[PDB]
Amino acid sequence: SEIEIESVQDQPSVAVGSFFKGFRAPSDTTFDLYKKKKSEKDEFVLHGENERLEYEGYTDSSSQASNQYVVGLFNPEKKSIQLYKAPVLVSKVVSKSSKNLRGPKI
Amino acid sequence: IFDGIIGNDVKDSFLTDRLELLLRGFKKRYPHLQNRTQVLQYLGDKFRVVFQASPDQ
Amino acid sequence: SVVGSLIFCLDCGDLLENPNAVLGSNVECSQCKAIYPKSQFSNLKVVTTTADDAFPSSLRAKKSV
Amino acid sequence: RDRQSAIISHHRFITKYNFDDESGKWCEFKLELAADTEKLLMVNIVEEICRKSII
Ligand SMILES: [Zn+2]
Repeated sequence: SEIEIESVQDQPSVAVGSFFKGFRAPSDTTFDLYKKKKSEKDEFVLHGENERLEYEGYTDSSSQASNQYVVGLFNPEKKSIQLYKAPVLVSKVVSKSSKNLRGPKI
Repeated sequence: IFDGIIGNDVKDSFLTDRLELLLRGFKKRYPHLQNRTQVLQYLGDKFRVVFQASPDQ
Repeated sequence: SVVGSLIFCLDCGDLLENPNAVLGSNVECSQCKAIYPKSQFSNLKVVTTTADDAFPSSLRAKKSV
Repeated sequence: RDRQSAIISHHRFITKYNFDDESGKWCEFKLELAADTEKLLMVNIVEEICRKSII
């Protein structure tokens, strides 16, 4: 009893993102993908904006370099997986209120 | 921070409640520290007299 | 999100002001602007218990062996 | 019911009082406080009063 692998896709397409417990975002929120083609591997960066906040996520390069994440979609009935390499991105969300500051001194 | 502390441990009423006292209590004391930058300004501003870094920072 | 007796803003994750204390039938976040005391309202309860330590006794000692 | 109502009448915070009169196995009473009460560690308060009550 072992599951067979049907297909593997090796180039950027799907991504995975860590967020606060409760992230839901607008029905239309958009996620900008980036690709910093750095030497051997391309460290990725995600960036989005909404009406109040803007969310930016990135990979933990020193842990990214030592472990790599893969996501696949399996069908029980076709015994087939469409494999996708996906970056896991630890994303933080800043708001418009998070962009105000005081004087440079007292 | 909550997920950082309790995580999957959502069942510790002991910890859920102490942590509600901590986070809600901080929200009580400093309602105007709304983002990290303001907080940093409060720490630098409140210790600038003692870190000997003056107008130089 | 609501956890235990904490309810966090669903959009921004801020531990928004408790529905029980709002001056409206709908409060909002201090980071973003979401509507909550108005939407789903919660029924905040916690089953708090003793740590099974505060109450030493000979009878507890007869319960421990 | 007269006991519970009388104890409410003796104490400003308490609301209900159900007692296992069949043995004494538990003592339940409901305490209601205004929103303005914010937060306390009620378990810890109970513990402290438990070690301060003497039969
Ligand atoms: Zn919020």
